[PDB]
Amino acid sequence: ARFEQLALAERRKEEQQREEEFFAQQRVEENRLANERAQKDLEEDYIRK
Amino acid sequence: MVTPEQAALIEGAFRSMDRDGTGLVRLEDIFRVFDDSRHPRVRDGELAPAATRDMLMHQFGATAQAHGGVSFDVFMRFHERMAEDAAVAKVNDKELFLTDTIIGVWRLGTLLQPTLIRPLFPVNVRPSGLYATQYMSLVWVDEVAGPGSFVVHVVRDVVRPIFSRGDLPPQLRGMFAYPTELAGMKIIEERLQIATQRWLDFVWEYEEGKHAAVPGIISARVDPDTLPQYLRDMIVEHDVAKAIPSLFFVPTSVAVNPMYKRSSEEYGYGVPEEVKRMSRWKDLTYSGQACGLIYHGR
Amino acid sequence: REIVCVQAGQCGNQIGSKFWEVISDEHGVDPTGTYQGDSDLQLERINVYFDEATGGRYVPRSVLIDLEPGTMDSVRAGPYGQIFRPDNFIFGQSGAGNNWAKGHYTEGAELIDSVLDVCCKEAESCDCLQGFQICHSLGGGTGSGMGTLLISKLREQYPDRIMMTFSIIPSPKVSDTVVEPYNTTLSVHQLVENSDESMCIDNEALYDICFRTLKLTTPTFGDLNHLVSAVVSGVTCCLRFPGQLNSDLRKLAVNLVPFPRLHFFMMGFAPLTSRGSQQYRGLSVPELTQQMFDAKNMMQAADPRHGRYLTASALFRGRMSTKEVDEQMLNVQNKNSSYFIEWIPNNIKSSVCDIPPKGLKMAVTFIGNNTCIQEMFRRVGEQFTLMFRRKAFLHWYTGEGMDEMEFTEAESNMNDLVSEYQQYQDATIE
Amino acid sequence: REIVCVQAGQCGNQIGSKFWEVISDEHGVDPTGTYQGDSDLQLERINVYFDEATGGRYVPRSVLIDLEPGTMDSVRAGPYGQIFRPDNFIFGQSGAGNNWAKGHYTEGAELIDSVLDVCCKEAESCDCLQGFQICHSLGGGTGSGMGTLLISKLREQYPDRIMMTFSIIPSPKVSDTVVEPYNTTLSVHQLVENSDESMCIDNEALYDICFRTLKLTTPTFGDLNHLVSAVVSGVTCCLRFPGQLNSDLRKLAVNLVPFPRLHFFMMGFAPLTSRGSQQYRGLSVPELTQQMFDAKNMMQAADPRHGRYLTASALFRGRMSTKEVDEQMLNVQNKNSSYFIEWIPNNIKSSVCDIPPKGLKMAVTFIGNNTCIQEMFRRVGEQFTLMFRRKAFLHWYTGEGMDEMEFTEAESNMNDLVSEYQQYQDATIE
Amino acid sequence: REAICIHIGQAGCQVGNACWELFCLEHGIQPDGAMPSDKTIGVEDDAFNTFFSETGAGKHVPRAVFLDLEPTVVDEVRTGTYRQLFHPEQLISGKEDAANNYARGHYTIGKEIVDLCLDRIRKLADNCTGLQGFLVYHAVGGGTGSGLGALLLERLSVDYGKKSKLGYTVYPSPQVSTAVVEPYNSVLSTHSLLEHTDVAAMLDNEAIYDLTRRNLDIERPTYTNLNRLIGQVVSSLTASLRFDGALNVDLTEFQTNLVPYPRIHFVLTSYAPVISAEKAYHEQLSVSEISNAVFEPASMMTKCDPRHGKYMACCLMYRGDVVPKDVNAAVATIKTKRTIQFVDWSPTGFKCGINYQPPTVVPGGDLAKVQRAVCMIANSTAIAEVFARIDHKFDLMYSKRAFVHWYVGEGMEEGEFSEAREDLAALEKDYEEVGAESADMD
Ligand SMILES: Nc1nc2c(ncn2[C@@H]2O[C@H](COP(=O)(O)OP(=O)(O)OP(=O)(O)O)[C@@H](O)[C@H]2O)c(=O)[nH]1
Ligand SMILES: Nc1nc2c(ncn2[C@@H]2O[C@H](COP(=O)(O)OP(=O)(O)O)[C@@H](O)[C@H]2O)c(=O)[nH]1
Ligand SMILES: Nc1nc2c(ncn2[C@@H]2O[C@H](COP(=O)(O)OP(=O)(O)O)[C@@H](O)[C@H]2O)c(=O)[nH]1
Ligand SMILES: [Mg+2]
Repeated sequence: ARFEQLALAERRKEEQQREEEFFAQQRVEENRLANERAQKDLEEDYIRK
Repeated sequence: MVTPEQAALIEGAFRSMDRDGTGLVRLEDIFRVFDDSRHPRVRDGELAPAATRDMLMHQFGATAQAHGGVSFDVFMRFHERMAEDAAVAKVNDKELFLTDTIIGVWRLGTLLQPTLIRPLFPVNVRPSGLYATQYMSLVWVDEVAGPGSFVVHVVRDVVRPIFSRGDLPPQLRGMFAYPTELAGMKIIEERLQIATQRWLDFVWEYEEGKHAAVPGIISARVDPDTLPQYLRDMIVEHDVAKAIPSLFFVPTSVAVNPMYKRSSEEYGYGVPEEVKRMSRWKDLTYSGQACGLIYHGR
Repeated sequence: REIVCVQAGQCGNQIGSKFWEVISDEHGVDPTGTYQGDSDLQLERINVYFDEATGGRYVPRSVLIDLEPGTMDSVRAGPYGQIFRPDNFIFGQSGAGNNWAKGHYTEGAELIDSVLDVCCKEAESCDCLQGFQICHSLGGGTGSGMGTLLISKLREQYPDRIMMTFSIIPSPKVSDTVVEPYNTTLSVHQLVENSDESMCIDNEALYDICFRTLKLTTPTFGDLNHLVSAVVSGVTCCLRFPGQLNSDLRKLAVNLVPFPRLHFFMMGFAPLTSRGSQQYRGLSVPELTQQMFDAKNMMQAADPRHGRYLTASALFRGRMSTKEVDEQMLNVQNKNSSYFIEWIPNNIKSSVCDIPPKGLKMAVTFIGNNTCIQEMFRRVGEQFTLMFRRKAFLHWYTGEGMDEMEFTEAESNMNDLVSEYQQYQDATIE
Repeated sequence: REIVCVQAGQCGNQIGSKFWEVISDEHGVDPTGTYQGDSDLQLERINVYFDEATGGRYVPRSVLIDLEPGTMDSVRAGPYGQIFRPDNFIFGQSGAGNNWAKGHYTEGAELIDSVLDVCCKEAESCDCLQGFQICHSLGGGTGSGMGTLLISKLREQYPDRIMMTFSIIPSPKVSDTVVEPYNTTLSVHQLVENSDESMCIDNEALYDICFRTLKLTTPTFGDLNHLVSAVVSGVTCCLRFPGQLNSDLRKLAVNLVPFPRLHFFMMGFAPLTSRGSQQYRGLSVPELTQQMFDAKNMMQAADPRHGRYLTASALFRGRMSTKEVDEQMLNVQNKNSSYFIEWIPNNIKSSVCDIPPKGLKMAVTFIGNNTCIQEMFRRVGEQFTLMFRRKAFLHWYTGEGMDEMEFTEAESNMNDLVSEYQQYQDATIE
Repeated sequence: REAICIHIGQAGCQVGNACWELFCLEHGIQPDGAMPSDKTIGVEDDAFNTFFSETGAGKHVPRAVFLDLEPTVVDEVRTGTYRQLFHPEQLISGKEDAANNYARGHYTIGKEIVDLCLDRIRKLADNCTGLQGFLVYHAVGGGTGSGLGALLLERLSVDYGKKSKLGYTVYPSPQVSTAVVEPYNSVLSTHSLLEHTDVAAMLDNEAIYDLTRRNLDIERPTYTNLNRLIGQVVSSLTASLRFDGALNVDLTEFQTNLVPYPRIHFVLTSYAPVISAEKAYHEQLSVSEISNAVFEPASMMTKCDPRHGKYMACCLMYRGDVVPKDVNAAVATIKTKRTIQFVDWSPTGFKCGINYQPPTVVPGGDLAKVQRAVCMIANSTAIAEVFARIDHKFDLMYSKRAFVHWYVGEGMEEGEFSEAREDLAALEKDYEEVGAESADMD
């Protein structure tokens, strides 16, 4: 029976790995959003000039 | 200098950009095809998108207004200057940087057939972690300005990512796009309509009398009057779609969202299998013929 | 368990507009008022801040008050402005003149009956009422005078509920108005009797947050009001989502205030990360605890290193271990033991909530009760006394009708508040 | 067991950039920061120098400090510069002026708190902290003054850890600056109190290595910094890979220093050989030991033949027999017996590590404690006394605020260090 | 045969989820209340009766009530996976919390909710024919657990009288802490708990964290691990009522054998084969090894060292494949040891129990599967050290009346603090006096 216990543990390990990949993608997305904000500000200044 | 593969890419861009057989290209084509959103400085967020137009004018107009266009040699030496300026760049690698910056700025490669949207990941690959949860947008090409002007109509967050775009026919792949893929081309926004949270079916045909469908990907809040005739023809309510004879359904998978799950959900995990096994064990013990671990009830 | 919000004056209405944008986004409410969320967890506590209109619609439990309609017309013209119920906008016909006495005595008594009528109409619709939330500045004119008037009336009418305030107080350096000391002193006098808990923010501290931590090139009031809306929406997060160790505004008050006059708190919010250094640091409980106590991230000009912590509270959002929280709070108390008041054996309360703010894996909001707050009040009192001795602008207030005796009473009460903070600040083991 | 690196001043930033290139190459870290290695042996000790940031990435545990950003902008522009965490770069707004007193008293005390805050934040993150590693030049301005200031502060805050320094010191033959003797004398006075073990390198010795051994026609500072990065990465190599006879910085210190003031060591590295010559001679333990002890290959101007070895240490990298090491060290000690101090029965410690640097079958690094190091300090002291009697440039230092009494103290302390080494040299007994 | 469980507050409801998860998986009832069985004969299996009653349609329902003052946790139970198992009346919720104030639970709010609780307990007791006790799970650190737990135990003690009440209690850890006001609530709780409980088991979260770090290989444990461990302990103690065995032990035998004097009813608890699946294939698990394990201080679930006191009585529960001769040999070997001492007035220091059903393995659990286990509850004078540190922390806070204005404003006289502190001081003196050797007084 302890064999099957180990198998279920392995499945849980894979699931948490997937969650970690998700969170990394989210961090990259937020960096992109900040870059877009800076882009808009520079465009407005150029139009003024 | 430029490697031969980069020369082939430049040749392809020039030929695909050249209308007619004459070896000249109008400056309006240069303006329309060039992609500012893939400019390195703009992507990193330290230059304004309108500054690229002035650079293009400064490099090209002097010969464009004189000879009526640009030949191949001026284009090639423009890219030679591009490489020379990229040589002193801050990036660790130089060849790949030049290659993918050329590909990005000149909009070459493979694009989804309607509305010409660049895909983020290969279309045949199932969606990864984050993109399996973020909602997608419904997009179609405008008609008052002809295709190739890169102006589209957009409705935000009305498509679930539960399906894979690789199963759709090639002429309908570009109808659904991610928010990150809309950068670099003009958008016109449309207004939703008041409704509840219902999910709606998408159908189409691939042969006369044969239909294929994908179940429940369109929100019921898409307002049908704003859409063109064909686009609202392909959208139909679920049970009506079910009643259609000889219909096939594209496989869809729903993925968990790790932003909205609780701690108490950990308790009831894997219990039906264990309780089924326990019931089998207890009835086997009751019937007899158990010689190891046996049930010890009353 | 529903909260009613009141927004007063220009600063209050501007902060409120961003707050209701942030809250509507977190619960997935469209600016038309329609629900567009993607989990039942969003819907099941929407009642806490929204009232239900007939078939789908949501209305935000807020009263908007101002003396000149310029701000209300600006918020109505904004992208979410339509959500607000029209009858909830209260305005007069002539300005406060940046004068406390006008806001308290002349236009105040004229309007005040209509605001109490609207708040009671809004309050009596709730099935059970939790505390009120009020946003205003102390340096202004209608904000200070009419806000404190309304606070006093609500404390008369609802003495068994909770009263919570967020308040902006004038920096000594970024002077936008000459008569700031009078308005601040009179408002602090009103607050120490009426309020149950009051949080104080310096605009200079928000500028230092933006410039040093976020390194923004060209900040605007939208950023400052976003920082404020972030903390405001964080304090209530445990009210409206499940968690492993629930907490509540009343439990925070009971654990933070040792004695009833000591109810002024500092605020901070931890996972602020710079625009170009995000790939370099993963979120973790050590990172949040280290950033959370860094004075760069604290929203007042006084620094904790010049005072001592009586109590502190941390509210964590996300799926995380309790062991890491308890052992971090123990290690920080043990390693820096001279900065914690010694006759309390454990100064920090923790709380854990499952649902983080959108787009962050984890976040914490920090509330601290620290004696260094006395430095702000002392500075305001020095500036007030210097002008009052010679009567620098007093004829405006006296012409409205104030007795001069009010200024000496208010000064004495503020000086006693400073003294009470000072005795606990400088005690030692003797 | 975690090491912290500090790189200070122009020399420090350049040596650090080349060192972190060599270490990142040896552990197979891409310049994007992604692990791309091909054996678990590479991964299993990455923690010693790198912290793990989210989704794969590793960041190097180093603080970069300088007073004018020109160098810092140059290192950020280099091929590996992107790997470094942005918050780890500390710089001011005006230069050291090539003046020790400015670097120590005026800009030092102004900047040092942000460096100590970063170093403490970084140190307290380790689960168990091993010693610090310090790189700086003594002839510069910010390197000498602020480096020794920071070293003194770290010795106050972490007296139980190890403090290790690599230091570049001027030359009588190829100086870049006139006021070198003051900065060198004051820095050596600070170092002899603060440091636990210090290695000294003359640029003249690196030029003779490059020109004579490698036969380069036109060497550049990149070659000198490669030689230094090779020895620096070699001393710690046994800390971070398996071996038949493990060794550690603390075990080296315990075996090399008989008495606590005698902690200045000479360095060499053996498998140096020109691309033309390399086809003519295979690697073997006799060849490495013979090259290792040849004075041509040692990185100081003083020659061992004019002094005596108190103690020495050799760290071997590669898969090799213990028999060859022990019998070689015995044979060298027995055949040259007049050059070894007689009251120690065995002066050499050996250590063996399995994993060589990439592309070499075997290598050894040598650390030697020899009294001929006294000749360098005496020479610097001579030039200082020649300059000081005439008050040649003293008004700059006195104008910063220094008392003249510091100069006589520093001269006396350096003279006593030279005397102590000379006393232990005492050729013969009686 | 049957026992009814009362869960109060947050810790008690969350520990209840783990307990009912274990009892369902051990008996075999489906999450919807069903119980599959493919054989038509051999249905005479009354063992569920201790915890479940069946309806005329054959659905099973459990003998429990869930009490809380805030709605969130019980509403989470109402919407979870076990929605259909409980009758909705059993999940009771008030409107607002006691805000970490014992005074609000005891005086203002619990007096309104207590009569509904008593009506529910009556509704359970009417569906009974041999009740032999109530099991209560709570923490004394929080407001509603302290105030409503005391009020409910007082009312139960007057209405039901002699019937036994067994409490599992989480006390505030000696240096881990979650709220500032823990000492006041724990002292006032202990004052009421002294008079109105038959046996009280003491647990400290700091001990279960140490045990989960050292024995299991969990770097970041969370409350679900501790609650699953507590559920296993309760299942071990109640197993003696539900399955066949060589030496059965009824719940009245614990109180008769473990409690020498009516005030001395606080017991320590420990569990032996806490081991991981990877470790489980490296070790044999004989009777003597696990018997030696329950006596090591590394095994305790409360932060006290029994080597600083004297044992008065021990109760050893063995479950699984054990033979009585091995239990006797193990207990005699333990008795030989020199670091284990018994008071000279207790010559027969041990009670033994042996049950054949091995401990159940839970699909998401962290314990390994083992053929035998032993669980120990023991009464020892070392516990007096636990009260003294709480008394010092209370005295430190009360010397300056640090927070008293909340409690006095919500309705309690200041005198009640001094009364409770003096009564717990008398309990400390009782534990000092009972432990003095009679040979010294002649
Ligand atoms: N073992 C365990 N202990 C817990 C758990 N939740 C809280 N505790 C502990 O119990 C004490 C807090 O008691 P609570 O249950 O939160 O108090 P309450 O019953 O909710 O009372 P109110 O706050 O007034 O609602 C602290 O010592 C916590 O460490 C849990 O899930 N498991
Ligand atoms: N942080 C912040 N401060 C503001 C904002 N608007 C005004 N202030 C400050 O509040 C003070 C002016 O008070 P004001 O709100 O105009 O008083 P009112 O006229 O009574 O509403 C000045 O110190 C302004 O700098 C805002 O949107 N955000
Ligand atoms: N070996 C070596 N010496 C250097 C390097 N850079 C500068 N130096 C020497 O260090 C001295 C100058 O000190 P510097 O680093 O500029 O001092 P700083 O201005 O305080 O940083 C001179 O003797 C230079 O020859 C280098 O990369 N390698
Ligand atoms: Mg509670």
